[PDB]
Amino acid sequence: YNSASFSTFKCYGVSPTKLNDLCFTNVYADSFVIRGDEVRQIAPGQTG
Amino acid sequence: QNAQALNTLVKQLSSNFGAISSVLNDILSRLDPPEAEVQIDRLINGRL
Repeated sequence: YNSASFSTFKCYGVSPTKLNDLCFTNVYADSFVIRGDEVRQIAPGQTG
Repeated sequence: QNAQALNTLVKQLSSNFGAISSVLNDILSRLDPPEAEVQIDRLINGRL
């Protein structure tokens, strides 16, 4: 969260500053590359 | 009849009413005020 040079740092249903205070069953990590204009399509309920 | 009324009133406390969760602590610990206020609004309406 503190690292700069990040175009987007957005969380759905979780406050980013609160993430250090929670426990989880498991965590998934998904990685890929897209264009600059296509970044908005990564969102719940988004269409593209 | 009195027992049934009290039991129904107690049981109605576990509903979500459209919020993410039915526990106030589970909402406060995950969100900032600007959205916890919406969730609390929904819960308040239902319980009223």
